[PDB]
Amino acid sequence: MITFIGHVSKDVNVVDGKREIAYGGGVVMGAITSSLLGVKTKVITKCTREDVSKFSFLRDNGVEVVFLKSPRTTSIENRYRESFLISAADPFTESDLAFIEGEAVHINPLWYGEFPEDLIPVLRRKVMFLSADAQGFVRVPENEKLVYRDWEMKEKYLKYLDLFKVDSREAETLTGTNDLRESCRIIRSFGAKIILATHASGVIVFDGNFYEASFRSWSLEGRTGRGDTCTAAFLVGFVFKKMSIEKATKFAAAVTSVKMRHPGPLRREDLEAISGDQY
Ligand SMILES: O[C@H]1[C@H](O)[C@@H](O)[C@H](O)[C@@H](O)[C@H]1O
Repeated sequence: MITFIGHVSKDVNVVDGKREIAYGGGVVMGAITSSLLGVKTKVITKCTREDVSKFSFLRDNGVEVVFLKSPRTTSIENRYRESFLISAADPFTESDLAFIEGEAVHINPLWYGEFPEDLIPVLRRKVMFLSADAQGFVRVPENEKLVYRDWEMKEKYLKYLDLFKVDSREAETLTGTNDLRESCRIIRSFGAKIILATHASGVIVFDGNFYEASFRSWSLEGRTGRGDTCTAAFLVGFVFKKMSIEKATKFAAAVTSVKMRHPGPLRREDLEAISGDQY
Protein backbone atom coordinates (compact mmCIF):
# COMPACT_ATOMS: atom_id res chain seq x y z
CA MET A 1 0.00 0.00 0.00
CA ILE A 2 0.94 3.61 -0.72
CA THR A 3 -0.35 6.71 1.13
CA PHE A 4 -0.25 10.17 -0.48
CA ILE A 5 -0.29 13.13 1.94
CA GLY A 6 -1.28 16.49 0.58
CA HIS A 7 -3.88 19.13 0.00
CA VAL A 8 -6.62 18.78 -2.59
CA SER A 9 -7.25 21.97 -4.48
CA LYS A 10 -9.96 23.96 -6.17
CA ASP A 11 -7.91 24.96 -9.24
CA VAL A 12 -8.90 28.19 -10.96
CA ASN A 13 -7.46 27.77 -14.40
CA VAL A 14 -7.39 30.98 -16.39
CA VAL A 15 -6.99 30.39 -20.18
CA ASP A 16 -6.81 33.58 -22.29
CA GLY A 17 -8.68 35.40 -19.53
CA LYS A 18 -11.32 32.63 -19.14
CA ARG A 19 -11.81 31.06 -15.70
CA GLU A 20 -12.37 27.28 -15.61
CA ILE A 21 -12.58 25.35 -12.30
CA ALA A 22 -10.99 21.95 -11.78
CA TYR A 23 -10.93 19.83 -8.62
CA GLY A 24 -7.49 18.47 -8.35
CA GLY A 25 -4.19 18.65 -6.56
CA GLY A 26 -1.06 16.50 -6.59
CA VAL A 27 -2.58 13.82 -4.36
CA VAL A 28 -5.48 13.41 -6.78
CA MET A 29 -3.29 12.84 -9.78
CA GLY A 30 -0.86 10.52 -8.01
CA ALA A 31 -3.34 8.50 -5.99
CA ILE A 32 -5.55 7.71 -8.97
CA THR A 33 -2.47 6.48 -10.88
CA SER A 34 -1.32 4.10 -8.18
CA SER A 35 -4.84 2.80 -7.59
CA LEU A 36 -5.53 2.16 -11.29
CA LEU A 37 -2.11 0.46 -11.52
CA GLY A 38 -3.35 -2.00 -8.86
CA VAL A 39 -1.64 -0.89 -5.65
CA LYS A 40 -3.88 -0.28 -2.63
CA THR A 41 -3.89 3.50 -2.22
CA LYS A 42 -4.75 5.95 0.54
CA VAL A 43 -4.93 9.74 0.59
CA ILE A 44 -4.68 11.88 3.71
CA THR A 45 -5.93 15.37 2.91
CA LYS A 46 -7.71 18.44 4.27
CA CYS A 47 -10.54 20.60 2.99
CA THR A 48 -13.89 21.99 4.19
CA ARG A 49 -16.74 19.64 4.80
CA GLU A 50 -18.67 21.46 2.13
CA ASP A 51 -16.04 20.63 -0.50
CA VAL A 52 -15.71 16.93 0.22
CA SER A 53 -18.23 16.02 -2.53
CA LYS A 54 -16.03 17.69 -5.12
CA PHE A 55 -13.39 15.06 -4.42
CA SER A 56 -15.78 12.02 -4.03
CA PHE A 57 -14.42 10.70 -7.33
CA LEU A 58 -11.23 9.53 -5.58
CA ARG A 59 -13.24 6.71 -4.00
CA ASP A 60 -14.84 5.87 -7.46
CA ASN A 61 -11.20 5.29 -8.63
CA GLY A 62 -10.53 2.93 -5.71
CA VAL A 63 -8.69 5.40 -3.42
CA GLU A 64 -9.28 5.37 0.36
CA VAL A 65 -9.50 8.95 1.56
CA VAL A 66 -9.20 10.57 4.99
CA PHE A 67 -10.76 14.04 4.72
CA LEU A 68 -9.39 15.89 7.73
CA LYS A 69 -10.90 19.12 9.14
CA SER A 70 -10.07 22.42 7.79
CA PRO A 71 -11.93 25.73 7.79
CA ARG A 72 -10.67 26.45 4.29
CA THR A 73 -9.95 24.40 1.11
CA THR A 74 -6.75 25.08 -0.79
CA SER A 75 -7.37 26.94 -3.99
CA ILE A 76 -4.70 27.81 -6.54
CA GLU A 77 -5.15 30.07 -9.58
CA ASN A 78 -3.06 28.98 -12.60
CA ARG A 79 -2.59 31.60 -15.33
CA TYR A 80 -1.40 30.60 -18.81
CA ARG A 81 3.10 28.96 -15.84
CA GLU A 82 2.21 31.47 -13.00
CA SER A 83 0.28 30.28 -9.95
CA PHE A 84 -1.25 31.99 -6.92
CA LEU A 85 -2.35 30.59 -3.58
CA ILE A 86 -5.80 32.11 -3.15
CA SER A 87 -6.80 30.10 -0.07
CA ALA A 88 -4.96 27.59 2.06
CA ALA A 89 -6.32 24.64 4.05
CA ASP A 90 -4.67 24.08 7.37
CA PRO A 91 -1.17 22.57 7.30
CA PHE A 92 -0.51 19.00 8.27
CA THR A 93 0.56 18.40 11.87
CA GLU A 94 2.29 15.50 13.56
CA SER A 95 -0.92 13.89 14.84
CA ASP A 96 -2.23 13.67 11.25
CA LEU A 97 0.43 10.97 10.75
CA ALA A 98 -0.82 8.75 13.62
CA PHE A 99 -2.46 6.04 11.53
CA ILE A 100 0.28 5.72 8.86
CA GLU A 101 0.52 2.14 7.54
CA GLY A 102 1.78 0.46 4.38
CA GLU A 103 5.15 0.31 2.72
CA ALA A 104 5.27 3.67 1.05
CA VAL A 105 4.31 7.30 1.74
CA HIS A 106 4.63 10.20 -0.72
CA ILE A 107 4.73 13.75 0.72
CA ASN A 108 2.84 15.62 -2.00
CA PRO A 109 2.34 19.31 -1.08
CA LEU A 110 1.23 22.24 -3.18
CA TRP A 111 2.93 25.12 -1.27
CA TYR A 112 5.83 25.53 1.20
CA GLY A 113 4.28 25.40 4.66
CA GLU A 114 1.60 22.85 3.81
CA PHE A 115 3.83 20.04 5.16
CA PRO A 116 6.13 21.45 7.82
CA GLU A 117 9.66 20.11 7.61
CA ASP A 118 9.47 18.89 11.24
CA LEU A 119 7.06 16.21 10.09
CA ILE A 120 9.71 14.60 7.88
CA PRO A 121 11.69 12.78 10.62
CA VAL A 122 8.46 11.88 12.39
CA LEU A 123 7.10 10.23 9.27
CA ARG A 124 10.39 8.55 8.47
CA ARG A 125 10.07 6.34 11.55
CA LYS A 126 6.71 5.02 10.34
CA VAL A 127 7.44 4.01 6.75
CA MET A 128 9.73 1.74 4.75
CA PHE A 129 9.81 3.90 1.65
CA LEU A 130 9.44 7.69 1.96
CA SER A 131 9.31 10.09 -0.95
CA ALA A 132 8.58 13.80 -1.42
CA ASP A 133 7.86 16.33 -4.10
CA ALA A 134 10.08 19.43 -4.25
CA GLN A 135 7.08 21.57 -5.14
CA GLY A 136 6.14 21.47 -1.46
CA PHE A 137 9.47 22.95 -0.39
CA VAL A 138 10.34 25.47 -3.16
CA ARG A 139 7.02 26.91 -4.16
CA VAL A 140 6.48 29.75 -1.63
CA PRO A 141 3.50 32.09 -1.37
CA GLU A 142 4.52 35.75 -1.50
CA ASN A 143 1.43 38.03 -1.53
CA GLU A 144 -0.20 34.95 -2.96
CA LYS A 145 2.07 34.55 -5.97
CA LEU A 146 3.76 31.15 -5.70
CA VAL A 147 7.39 32.05 -6.21
CA TYR A 148 10.29 29.62 -6.56
CA ARG A 149 12.80 29.77 -3.68
CA ASP A 150 15.65 27.56 -2.67
CA TRP A 151 14.86 25.07 0.06
CA GLU A 152 17.13 26.33 2.81
CA MET A 153 17.11 23.13 4.87
CA LYS A 154 17.40 20.76 1.91
CA GLU A 155 20.69 19.30 3.16
CA LYS A 156 19.13 18.40 6.51
CA TYR A 157 16.03 16.76 5.14
CA LEU A 158 16.98 15.10 1.80
CA LYS A 159 18.79 12.28 3.69
CA TYR A 160 15.45 11.17 5.08
CA LEU A 161 13.99 10.50 1.57
CA ASP A 162 14.25 7.29 -0.45
CA LEU A 163 13.10 9.29 -3.48
CA PHE A 164 12.91 12.96 -4.28
CA LYS A 165 10.84 14.37 -7.14
CA VAL A 166 11.65 17.56 -9.07
CA ASP A 167 10.75 19.18 -12.32
CA SER A 168 12.93 21.55 -14.39
CA ARG A 169 12.02 24.73 -12.59
CA GLU A 170 12.36 23.13 -9.13
CA ALA A 171 15.70 21.57 -9.92
CA GLU A 172 17.11 24.88 -11.20
CA THR A 173 15.83 26.64 -8.07
CA LEU A 174 17.67 24.11 -5.86
CA THR A 175 20.97 24.16 -7.77
CA GLY A 176 21.39 27.37 -9.84
CA THR A 177 21.77 25.36 -13.04
CA ASN A 178 19.31 24.63 -15.82
CA ASP A 179 21.26 21.50 -16.80
CA LEU A 180 18.88 18.85 -15.51
CA ARG A 181 21.44 16.06 -15.28
CA GLU A 182 23.89 18.21 -13.50
CA SER A 183 21.17 19.36 -11.09
CA CYS A 184 20.50 15.65 -10.35
CA ARG A 185 24.21 15.21 -9.53
CA ILE A 186 24.06 18.28 -7.23
CA ILE A 187 20.84 17.23 -5.51
CA ARG A 188 22.32 13.71 -4.94
CA SER A 189 25.28 15.43 -3.27
CA PHE A 190 22.81 17.14 -0.87
CA GLY A 191 21.66 13.68 0.37
CA ALA A 192 19.09 12.51 -2.13
CA LYS A 193 19.34 8.77 -2.67
CA ILE A 194 17.17 8.61 -5.82
CA ILE A 195 16.03 11.62 -7.84
CA LEU A 196 13.11 11.52 -10.27
CA ALA A 197 13.19 14.57 -12.58
CA THR A 198 10.49 15.42 -15.09
CA HIS A 199 10.95 17.83 -17.95
CA ALA A 200 9.14 18.69 -21.20
CA SER A 201 10.43 15.71 -23.17
CA GLY A 202 10.59 13.01 -20.48
CA VAL A 203 11.83 11.68 -17.20
CA ILE A 204 15.27 11.26 -15.78
CA VAL A 205 15.97 9.00 -12.79
CA PHE A 206 19.31 9.31 -11.01
CA ASP A 207 20.67 7.02 -8.27
CA GLY A 208 24.38 7.53 -9.08
CA ASN A 209 23.59 6.26 -12.59
CA PHE A 210 21.17 7.91 -15.08
CA TYR A 211 18.11 6.27 -16.59
CA GLU A 212 15.99 8.20 -19.07
CA ALA A 213 12.71 7.71 -20.84
CA SER A 214 10.91 10.04 -23.19
CA PHE A 215 7.22 10.90 -23.30
CA ARG A 216 5.50 9.72 -26.41
CA SER A 217 2.27 11.73 -26.35
CA TRP A 218 1.12 15.03 -24.95
CA SER A 219 -1.56 17.69 -24.97
CA LEU A 220 -1.72 21.22 -23.65
CA GLU A 221 -4.66 20.54 -21.36
CA GLY A 222 -3.24 17.19 -20.34
CA ARG A 223 0.09 18.48 -19.03
CA THR A 224 -1.09 19.40 -15.48
CA GLY A 225 -0.46 16.43 -13.21
CA ARG A 226 2.40 15.09 -15.38
CA GLY A 227 4.84 14.88 -12.54
CA ASP A 228 2.46 13.48 -9.94
CA THR A 229 1.33 10.78 -12.42
CA CYS A 230 4.92 9.96 -13.27
CA THR A 231 5.99 9.78 -9.62
CA ALA A 232 3.14 7.45 -8.70
CA ALA A 233 3.84 5.19 -11.69
CA PHE A 234 7.51 5.00 -10.81
CA LEU A 235 6.70 4.12 -7.19
CA VAL A 236 4.33 1.43 -8.31
CA GLY A 237 6.84 -0.07 -10.77
CA PHE A 238 9.89 0.10 -8.55
CA VAL A 239 8.61 -0.30 -5.01
CA PHE A 240 5.65 -2.66 -5.55
CA LYS A 241 6.09 -4.46 -8.89
CA LYS A 242 9.86 -5.01 -8.35
CA MET A 243 10.80 -3.71 -11.78
CA SER A 244 14.42 -2.75 -12.22
CA ILE A 245 15.11 0.97 -11.95
CA GLU A 246 15.63 1.15 -15.75
CA LYS A 247 12.32 -0.63 -16.43
CA ALA A 248 10.39 1.42 -13.80
CA THR A 249 11.68 4.62 -15.49
CA LYS A 250 10.37 3.50 -18.90
CA PHE A 251 7.10 2.43 -17.25
CA ALA A 252 6.65 5.79 -15.50
CA ALA A 253 7.18 7.59 -18.82
CA ALA A 254 4.71 5.29 -20.58
CA VAL A 255 1.94 5.87 -17.99
CA THR A 256 2.54 9.62 -17.95
CA SER A 257 2.38 9.76 -21.75
CA VAL A 258 -1.05 8.16 -21.95
CA LYS A 259 -2.41 10.35 -19.09
CA MET A 260 -1.17 13.52 -20.87
CA ARG A 261 -3.50 12.89 -23.82
CA HIS A 262 -6.42 14.39 -21.89
CA PRO A 263 -7.34 16.63 -18.96
CA GLY A 264 -7.61 15.27 -15.44
CA PRO A 265 -6.22 12.07 -13.89
CA LEU A 266 -5.23 8.80 -15.54
CA ARG A 267 -8.17 6.76 -16.90
CA ARG A 268 -8.24 2.96 -17.09
CA GLU A 269 -8.44 2.99 -20.87
CA ASP A 270 -5.19 4.91 -20.98
CA LEU A 271 -3.29 1.80 -19.96
CA GLU A 272 -4.38 -0.01 -23.16
CA ALA A 273 -2.42 2.47 -25.24
CA ILE A 274 0.88 1.39 -23.69
CA SER A 275 2.91 -1.34 -25.38
CA GLY A 276 4.89 -3.79 -23.22
CA ASP A 277 7.55 -3.42 -25.98
CA GLN A 278 8.16 0.09 -24.48
CA TYR A 279 9.51 -0.89 -21.04
O1 LIG B 1 0.79 20.18 -10.26
C1 LIG B 1 -0.27 21.14 -10.31
C2 LIG B 1 0.27 22.48 -9.82
O2 LIG B 1 0.71 22.42 -8.48
C3 LIG B 1 -0.87 23.51 -9.89
O3 LIG B 1 -0.38 24.79 -9.59
C4 LIG B 1 -2.04 23.09 -8.98
O4 LIG B 1 -3.08 24.07 -9.11
C5 LIG B 1 -2.57 21.73 -9.39
O5 LIG B 1 -3.56 21.28 -8.43
C6 LIG B 1 -1.41 20.70 -9.43
O6 LIG B 1 -2.03 19.43 -9.84
